[PDB]
Order: sequence, then C-alpha cells, then structure tokens
Amino acid sequence: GKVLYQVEGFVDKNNDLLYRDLSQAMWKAGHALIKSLFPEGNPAKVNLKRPPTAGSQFKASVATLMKNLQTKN
Amino acid sequence: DEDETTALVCDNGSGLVKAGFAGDDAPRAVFPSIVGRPRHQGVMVGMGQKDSYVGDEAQSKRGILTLKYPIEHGIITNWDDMEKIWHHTFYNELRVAPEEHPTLLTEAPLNPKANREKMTQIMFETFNVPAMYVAIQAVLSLYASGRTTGIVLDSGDGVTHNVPIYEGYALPHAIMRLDLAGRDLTDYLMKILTERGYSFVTTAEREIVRDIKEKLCYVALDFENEMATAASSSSLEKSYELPDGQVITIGNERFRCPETLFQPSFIGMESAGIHETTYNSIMKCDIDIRKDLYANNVMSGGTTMYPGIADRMQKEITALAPSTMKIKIIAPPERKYSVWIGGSILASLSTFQQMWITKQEYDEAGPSIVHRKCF
Amino acid sequence: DEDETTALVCDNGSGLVKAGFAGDDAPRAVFPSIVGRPRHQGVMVGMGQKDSYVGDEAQSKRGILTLKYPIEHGIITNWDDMEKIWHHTFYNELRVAPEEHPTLLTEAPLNPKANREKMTQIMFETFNVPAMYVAIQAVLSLYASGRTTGIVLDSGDGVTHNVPIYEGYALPHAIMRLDLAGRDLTDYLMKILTERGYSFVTTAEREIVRDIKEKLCYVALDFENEMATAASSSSLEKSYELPDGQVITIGNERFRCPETLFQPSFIGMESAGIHETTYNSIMKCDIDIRKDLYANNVMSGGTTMYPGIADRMQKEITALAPSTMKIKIIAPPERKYSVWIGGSILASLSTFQQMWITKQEYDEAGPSIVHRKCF
Amino acid sequence: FGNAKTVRNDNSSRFGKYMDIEFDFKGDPLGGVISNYLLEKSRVVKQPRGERNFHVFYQLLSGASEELLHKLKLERDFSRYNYLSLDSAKVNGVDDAANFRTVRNAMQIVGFSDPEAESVLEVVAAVLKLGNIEFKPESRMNGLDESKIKDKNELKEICELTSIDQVVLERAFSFRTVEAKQEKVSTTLNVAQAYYARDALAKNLYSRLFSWLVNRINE
Ligand SMILES: Nc1ncnc2c1ncn2[C@@H]1O[C@H](COP(=O)(O)OP(=O)(O)O)[C@@H](O)[C@H]1O
Ligand SMILES: Nc1ncnc2c1ncn2[C@@H]1O[C@H](COP(=O)(O)OP(=O)(O)O)[C@@H](O)[C@H]1O
Ligand SMILES: [Mg+2]
Ligand SMILES: [Mg+2]
Repeated sequence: GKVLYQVEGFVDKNNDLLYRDLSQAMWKAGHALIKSLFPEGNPAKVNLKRPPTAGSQFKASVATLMKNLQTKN
Repeated sequence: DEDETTALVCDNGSGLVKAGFAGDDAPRAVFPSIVGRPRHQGVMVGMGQKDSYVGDEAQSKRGILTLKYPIEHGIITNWDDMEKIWHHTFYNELRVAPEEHPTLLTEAPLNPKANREKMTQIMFETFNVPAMYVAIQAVLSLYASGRTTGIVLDSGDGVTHNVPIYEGYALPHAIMRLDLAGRDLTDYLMKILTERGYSFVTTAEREIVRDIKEKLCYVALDFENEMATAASSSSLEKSYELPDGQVITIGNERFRCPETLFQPSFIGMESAGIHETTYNSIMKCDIDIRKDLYANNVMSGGTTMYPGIADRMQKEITALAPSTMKIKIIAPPERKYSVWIGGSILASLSTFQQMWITKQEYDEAGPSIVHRKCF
Repeated sequence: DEDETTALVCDNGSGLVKAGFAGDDAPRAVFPSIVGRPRHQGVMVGMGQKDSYVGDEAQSKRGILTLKYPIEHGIITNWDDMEKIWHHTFYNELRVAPEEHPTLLTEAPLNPKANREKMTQIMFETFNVPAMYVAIQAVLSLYASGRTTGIVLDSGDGVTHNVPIYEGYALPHAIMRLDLAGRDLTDYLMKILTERGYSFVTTAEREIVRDIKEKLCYVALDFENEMATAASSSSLEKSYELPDGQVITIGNERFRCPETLFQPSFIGMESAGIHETTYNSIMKCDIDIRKDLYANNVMSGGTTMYPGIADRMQKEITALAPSTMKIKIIAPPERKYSVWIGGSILASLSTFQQMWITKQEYDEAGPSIVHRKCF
Repeated sequence: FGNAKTVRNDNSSRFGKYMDIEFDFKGDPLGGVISNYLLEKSRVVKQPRGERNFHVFYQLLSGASEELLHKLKLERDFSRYNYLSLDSAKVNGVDDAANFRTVRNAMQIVGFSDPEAESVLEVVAAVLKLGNIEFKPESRMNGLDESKIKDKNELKEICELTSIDQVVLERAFSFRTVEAKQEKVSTTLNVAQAYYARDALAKNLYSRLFSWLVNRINE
C-alpha cells in the first residue's frame, strides 16, 4: 500500500565518500586489524576508478543477493 | 576486454593529453600531445625505429626528433597526427577498445566548426564509438569546482575563455576568447632567455624551456617593485640544471614570463590582459549577477600554477571592480586536471545519458548533428 | 490539510500580489506579480531550472529572466501566466487548498468585463473554490479606514479610482478611472535617469528603478521652489548603491517622479492630475455630500508612501475647493495593505455570507452571474 | 552488532543473514558459510528519534570494567557522545551489562582469542569514539575554503588507540589528494564534506568490521 517517505536527510545519508587518504591513512595505522579491514589502502595497489555512493552499494547488493538467491531453488 | 560500459573522458585542450574513465578522481593516462618524426636517416640495422613517436615516448627520444604539436590554439591542424594521438591514447596508454565505450571530448568555445564537426566524424567513422559528446572546457572546469554559479578562467596551453555562468545558465554573449596562453609564454621565455645568453632554438630545447617555465616561475604581485628588486640584488637569481650538463641562472626572467600573460604588450599581441578580459566579461553580464561572479571567480585550468597568481588576480580585480565587493579568486590546488575532473563528473551524471550524440542518430542527419544536439 | 472554512482574500490590484486569510491583520503571502522565463539556453546538466519563475523567486534570478507583469493597468493580459501566479499563490506561498475555502478577489471599476467574467471562470473551473466574490479595490480601501463615508483615492500600480461613497451608498456616476499610476512613474523615472546619465533598459533594471522609486523619492510640496532649490545647491543630491557596484546620485529626479502623478503633462498623457480628478469627482456628486467628502478624503492605497503627499494633496485641494471647508486628507500609515485589510474585514462580516457567488449558482446561469449578484 | 530498538520494536533485525549448509554430492554433510547482506550502516552515525543504535555500543559501555574502559578511553555516560542519545539509553526487558558478558563469552565459544576480541573492542571503541570530533571553518588565515578540527584531545586518543600519528589523520579529514602518473597534490575539503568524510569513515569502518567478523566466524 501507500507509504509516506519524509525527504529529510536523503542526500545526507547517500554520502559515502571513503576517499584514498582515509584508506591509506588507516592502512598506515599500526593496528593489524585495521590493516586487515582496508586492503585497498596500500599505495602499491592503484586505488581505482573509485567514487561513492551508498544507494549504488545497496542497489548492487540487492541485485547481487538477488542473483545468488535466484541461482538456487 | 572490458566488462563495463564506462564512458571515456578524453581531454586534449591544446597541449597535454589527459584521459581516463568516467567516475574517477585522477586521469589515468596523462602524456604530452606531441608526435615525433626522425629528421635524419637511420643507420643501425635491426632496431625497430618506426617513423612515429607519440606521447612521452617522444620525450624519451626528443633529441633526434622534430616535435610537432598537432593542435594549435585549440585548433587541430593535422588530422592524421591527431589520429595518431588518439590511436596511442585509446589503444596504448589507456589500453581499452573505443568500440564499447561512449566518449567525452573537449574543445574551446569560439572554435572553427570544422574542428568540432571533423572531430565527430573521426570519432564515429574511424574508432566507431557508440556515443560521443563535445564538452566545453570551461564549463567542465566549473563542474569540478562544485558550483553552479561562477565565471571561469582556465588558460590552457593555447586558449583562455572567461566563460560566465549564472545558476546553471551560461552567458553566451559575454563569452571571451584570448589566444594568449602558455605556449606563447614559452616562446617569450625562450626569447628572453636568448636575451640573457642561453640560446634555445630546437623544439626539444623549446620543451626544455617549457620545463623551466613549469619549475621555476612566479607571478610578481607588484611587477614594478619586483623589477626594481631583480635589478637591485641577486636574491632572485636561481640556478636550474639543464639536462646533460650546463646549469643556468635566471633573474628577472623568472617573473617576466607570466607578466606577459597579465600584460600582452610584452609579446606585442593587441589585447587587454587576463584581468581586464575577466572584468570585461563581467561588465558584459547584467547588473544582478556580478557579486555572484565576484564571490565565485574560478581560476582552475592550466598555466595558473605560478605561485601567488591569485594574489595578483584578486589584487588587480579589486582595483578594477567597485568597492564593497568580495573578490574571491577560487584557486583549488587540484587544477590543471579539473577540466578532466569535470569530465568525470558530467560523464557520470544520471541526466546526461540522453544528451549523447549517438550512432544511428549521427547517421540520420550527418555530421552537422553536433550543431543541434550538443550546443 | 486545513481544519477551517476561513475565506481567502487574494488581492492582485495590478502590481503586487498580497494574499491571506479572513479575519487577519497582516497579509500572509506578499510577493511581486511577475512571471520569469529564461531568455537564453541552459548549460549545466542536472540543475532543475524549470521554465517558470514566479513571485520573489523570480527576483532571486532576475538577471537571467525576462520579467513580465501578467496584469497591466488592472487588466489581465495573459491568462496562463496569471494562472501560474494564482497556482503559486495558493499552492506554494499561502500553502492551502482552494477547494475548501471561499475566495475574495479584487479588481478595478470600469474594468473590461471579460477580466471579471473570465476571472470567475478560472476560479470556479480550474481551482474549484466553493464560493467567490469580485471586490472593488477602493471600497475595501474605505473598509479598512473604519468609515462609511468618504471619497477614496488609492492609486495602485496600474490604476487610480477616486470612488466617492456617502453613508453606505456609493456614487457610480461620479466614479473616475485614470490610467496614470506607479508603473508609468517607474517608466518616467527610468527616462529621466537616462537623462541624468544612468541608462536602465532591462526589465530587471526597470525593477531596480522601481526600487529607487520606493526608497528615495518625495513629493515636492511646492514644485517651483523645490525645482529652483534643486537647481540651486546639492543638498538634494542623494547617493543610492545599486546592486553589484556603481552608486548613483539623484538630484531633481528625486521629486520629479511623483510630480508626474500630480501633473500628467510630463508624461504627455492627457489628463487633469490626481488633485483635479478628486475635485471633479466631488463636483460630480450632489451638493449636500461634499463636506463629508472633504472631512473624509481617503488616500490609502499604493504609490502614496512618498513623504508629504498629504501636504501637497490638502494644500492643492484647499486651493481648489471653496473656503471654510475642512480638507482632511486621511492617510493612515497602514496603507499599501489597506485594500487587503478591507478584504479581511469584509470577508469576516456576518452579513456577507449570502453575497457569495457560489458553485451550483455559478452553474445555474453560467459566468454572467457576476454581473447580477456582485455589482 | 546487528540489532536495534526501533519505534515499533523493542528488538529488530536490521540486516539479512544467509547460511550455506553444504553437503557432499552423494549426500554427506560438509559444512556451511555465513554471509551478511544489507547492513543498515546509516544508523551508526545518526538515528531517528525514539530509536536506538546497534546493541554492541550500549552493551560495551554498560557492561565493561574499569580497566577495559580506561584502555579504550571510553566515558560510560551516554550523554557524552554525538552518536548516542540519553533518551534511548535504557529500556526494560533488556539488560545490556549481562548481555555484554554473554556476547564476549559466546565470542570465546565461537573461538576467538583474548587480544583478538579485545582488538575488536578497540575498533568498536574507535567507531563510537569518532563521534565527538567536530569541525569549524578555517578563516585565520582564510585560504581557501579549508576545514578545521575543533579539538585535538579526542583525536589524539583515537590516534593513540589506533597507533597512528595524529598529523596524518588530521590531514586526512581536511584534504583529499588527487594523484597522477607522476604527481599527487592535496586539495581542501569544505566543512560539510569533512562531516560526511568522518561519518563515512565511521559507518564504513563498522560495516567492514562486521564483514570481517562474519569472515572470521566462517573459519
Ligand atoms: N606547474 C606549472 N607551472 C607553470 N606552468 C605549467 C605548470 N603545469 C603546466 N603548465 C603549463 O600549462 C600548459 C598545459 O595546460 P593544460 O590546461 O593541461 O593544457 P591542455 O589545454 O592540453 O589541457 C603547458 O603549456 C604547461 O607549460
Ligand atoms: N514605500 C514606497 N514608496 C514609494 N512607492 C511605493 C512604496 N511601496 C510601494 N510603492 C509602489 O506602489 C506600487 C504597488 O502598489 P499596490 O497598491 O500595493 O499595488 P496593487 O495594485 O498590486 O495593490 C508599486 O509599483 C510600488 O512601486
Ligand atoms: Mg586545459
Ligand atoms: Mg493597490
């Protein structure tokens, strides 16, 4: 049925900028777990074509989970 | 080869090819826009030694080549040489097939339209791209600034624009195009280094003069007292090691190079300078736009990496514009790349995907379709 | 949305939309009656940038628009544009549904009747109001004065009336309508500022001239000695900062703008002036009314906020009317809003609720019903 | 790590959990693989009112000891965090302090060592601890559109907790670097993009921590 969505904070919550200085910085940090979380923080590994966003991640995640789901019965 | 439909942002303004993918921060393939040709005979049997050297490979062999920029003042002169530059661009440096990717070219406003039209003809007939667009350099320089309102100064290797844009709308009557840019500053710098005593006449030596211009020049905030300072003492004399041997030491030539950009009477080109083409482009706009052009003056292309050019720019426009105005010369240090970055943004928008000049629409109305779809 | 049956008082006389609820002091939505349209192409992809800018939002973007008043001299010219003004009025600024509220329009007397009739047709067919009324501007200007007897001068942006009313009865034969009003004074002020040296030709520049008229004009109680005073010294020269830069300094143009209202030979329009249309509207009335029109002369619409206009008005009518009369020019400083305020009073009376032109009575006799119920 | 009290639930699942039950082709049991999907990470940096963050923050603050919260440099009042409110700090029917020892016990049963799980608590303490960093515009001197941190005492405890030098991360909130084939240069972020950079670092750090948790349980 009809669902009402308040527009407050959509653009605020799509923002998912995780640019290269944060990943290289936390890869530089001495904690081995934080190195284990960000494998792309190595500057020897070229970062890539690498933009945000959040809704692209949730869209590709629903599409990917939908794919792995519908390959089974 | 590629499992994506990512749009290609290829950007030769006039003097430096930068290219890459849509939705990316840094341009992937950056190399100079030169084609090489051996000006004398070969001797060693079994070498390879093809009669073409394009991009930075030509700068590896620039001692034995006649370097030749195929595009001059934003106008493409030799279409075969520019086809070599594009072939090396997509097939060697960027290393991707143009058949599967839309392309986003760039050019100057007030262009001869055979450049735009024949550029679209080469992009569809030779490389067979599915989609194509002819982006304005300065508008993309405003896309990377994160704004929708501002007047744009970029000043590439062969052209400068000062395109004013207010709230998503450009002002096409207030547009400007001055042909004084970094290559003319390179030739003037070569002339005044000949005046000091270092004779540079070869195109490879001209490339060395371009290197000295990039490394060792600043803008001279007040040119008169800086000129008297350079005439006073040797605190401005700086040594630069040339490739293979003899060092140089430049004095007043360190700052008389970009003063030519602010004063074209040194190179004898009849103009008003950068700071008065900005003010004339603002005064050609209407009355209720100008403080939004004063607070958002963008200076984000090439040939602006001279230190303190925002101080000379703001310090001069403040003398030209009336008082109680906030002259904000926006100089984001990511410039020389911001036209590519605006290419990456504009190629990655959702609204842009019905503005592509595409094949089967190119073939419908021929090569003139760019003058009715693009601008 | 709204839990009330409060009547809407919407008031566009000719040049400034003011609207609000019945039984209220201040009008809730006050914005200029302009529609905008971009006179050139857009460039930035992904902006919004609809091809309509109405109200004060158009004045936010007036540098890039062709401003166009949809109603001229109280006569609506473009019905689609006025429908945009009403749509923005009820749905955006006032932010209420017209389906649940009666509406109280305003117009000029001696109107072309297709304005009244098609205005009622748009109010019932498009917005579907339950009730509707076509109020006279000047009579409502006498409702806010708290009187039942007086002659009414309002002088809006496109019309002036001088409607005499005695003891609840108006005098329809002694009514007047002069087409000299504040917009013609704005054009004449633009002409004489072109005479001084400041060239204004754009509609946005015309809006700036309207701003200078609102801020920096007075009435010149004696125009001859004030003219010799302005020719004498620079005690009348006043500087006004234009938007974005250059200041102006006006002299005799500070008071020659409303003297055109008191003397239409400056604008070449064949008339008698405001002060003689009042005296002619009094002399068209009968003999035993006139001292009640002298003691209750109301001057409470727009374009009367010039300082001292009551002194010029009383000082001139005293010269016209015979002696031993008490010329009381009633100028309550709540004017420019008093036609809306009289709308609020008249819409909040108890007797008025059987004078509404309503639906199922509109549909009974068609759109001509306004010429038999309203006046 | 994946539940929150909502407006209409006392306890609600805000992700999808998938389970591989893998058999031999002839029909004998082999194993299984947990896979997480759709972690609502936007709850980490801001909650709608009348709701709750993920339970591990409340259980971590309410259930830990003095030496552990001194090692993590965590105040245990819920008023001293920008990612937590005092209103939903407590409901009835759910006791966070005993459930914390239930989660650490259960984490030991599923098989993690003491400094491993303690390091997980270091990263969770970093995600919660990132919330008290605020920005301000740089205007002394003004050039050009530069973001500034407000205080260093929170940041130096985060950097000491993560064993990183402070000036690298203080650079990393305000500047973004554009590279090339031959060069890289740092341009400024403004005030707002500094806020979304901090929040994106928080929720991405928490989400990738949760995926690493599922990965390490999969062994
Ligand atoms: N750091 C620098 N200092 C001075 N000049 C520079 C610097 N970097 C590049 N340039 C000049 O800018 C020109 C290239 O500008 P760019 O806009 O990249 O050209 P294109 O029009 O090909 O995009 C070259 O002529 C070069 O001399
Ligand atoms: N303070 C002021 N001084 C002089 N003129 C004014 C002032 N305020 C408004 N005006 C003029 O009055 C006109 C609006 O009058 P008004 O009666 O409100 O119009 P409407 O007919 O829309 O009700 C405008 O054209 C404006 O130029
Ligand atoms: Mg360029
Ligand atoms: Mg009026």
